[PDB]
Amino acid sequence: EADCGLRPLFEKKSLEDKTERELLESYI
Amino acid sequence: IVEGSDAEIGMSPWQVMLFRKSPQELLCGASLISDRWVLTAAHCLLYPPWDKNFTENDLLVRIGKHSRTRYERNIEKISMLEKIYIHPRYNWRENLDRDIALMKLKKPVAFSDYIHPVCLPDRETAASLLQAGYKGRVTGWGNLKETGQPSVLQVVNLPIVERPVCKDSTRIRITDNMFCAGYKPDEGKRGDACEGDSGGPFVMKSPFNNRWYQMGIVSWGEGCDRDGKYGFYTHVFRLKKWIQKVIDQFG
Amino acid sequence: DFEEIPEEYLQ
Ligand SMILES: CC(C)[C@@H](NS(=O)(=O)Cc1ccccc1)C(=O)N1CCC[C@H]1C(=O)NCc1cc(Cl)ccc1CN
Ligand SMILES: *[C@@H]1O[C@H](CO)[C@@H](O)[C@H](O)[C@H]1NC(C)=O
Ligand code: NA
Ligand code: NA
Repeated sequence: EADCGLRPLFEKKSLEDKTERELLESYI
Repeated sequence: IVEGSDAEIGMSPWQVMLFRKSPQELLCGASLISDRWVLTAAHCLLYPPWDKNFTENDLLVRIGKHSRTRYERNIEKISMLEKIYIHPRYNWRENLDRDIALMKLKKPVAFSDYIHPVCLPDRETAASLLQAGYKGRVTGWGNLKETGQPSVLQVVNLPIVERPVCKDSTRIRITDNMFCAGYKPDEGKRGDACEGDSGGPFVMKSPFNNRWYQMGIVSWGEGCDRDGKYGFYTHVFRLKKWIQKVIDQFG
Repeated sequence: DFEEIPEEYLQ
């Protein structure tokens, strides 16, 4: 619910996956 | 997934595999949206042209998976279905308009490092992110090419395409309940969903609150990763009112 | 080609 979309092994730990930056860079 | 790569561990903790009881085989992808609800494509459950009409007892849901074929002891969790809900106006006869279904699990699933729900978009997040050029991410265990199969969950990032380009790429009638994504022939890069990825999620990470939202459901494409063709995805926000009605009524 | 799952899920 309130915790949706935050991944335990990534966002919850402030670690980024190898390609999420590609998505951010497209959000112009 | 065609031209994607191996997912990282826990990269897509909302990914769900729809699994046929007998013969034991992959049916489709799906996604976890709460501890008791799973979202998929209607055509994964109902598709008369291929004599497909599954009932609850025909299927299992496998959550927390990475390996396609292995039984991931102590990691994946397997759930039975209480009830399937297909959109009342799902158009299997023509163009897969409103290609969406919900599945309620018999018991709640326990969240873990490998199992966690994705967010569904509100109007504002949908309006901000569903723009041509903006990329989302598609994941699944489907075929690696049109005409083999992956060892582990595959991932590909794909740009949303301008609606007129989507429409001009096909003779099929496109509706507002669909969007398309993929690279153009000129863009050099490629990638697409394929057979077996159906029902899986198209997600985007909001730069406003850093959460992942499921904007689409893998629905259809003419072939897989063909030049000049695109993948078409169910527009989750446009069907959110139905989603809410089902969960509110049967929750 | 799938590994068999615990029978309790098929029961
Ligand atoms: C024309 C669509 C409706 C159909 N295409 S199809 O199965 O590949 C048959 C086909 C092949 C080549 C040229 C024209 C048609 C299709 O995509 N279907 C028919 C029933 C299930 C669904 C599907 O395969 N969805 C998976 C998918 C989803 C996405 Cl987003 C992209 C590609 C694919 C794989 N075709
Ligand atoms: C599919 O299965 C259900 C129940 O078994 C049946 O009532 C229905 O008529 C079948 N065909 C559909 C929904 O198109
Ligand atoms: Na057209
Ligand atoms: Na293409």
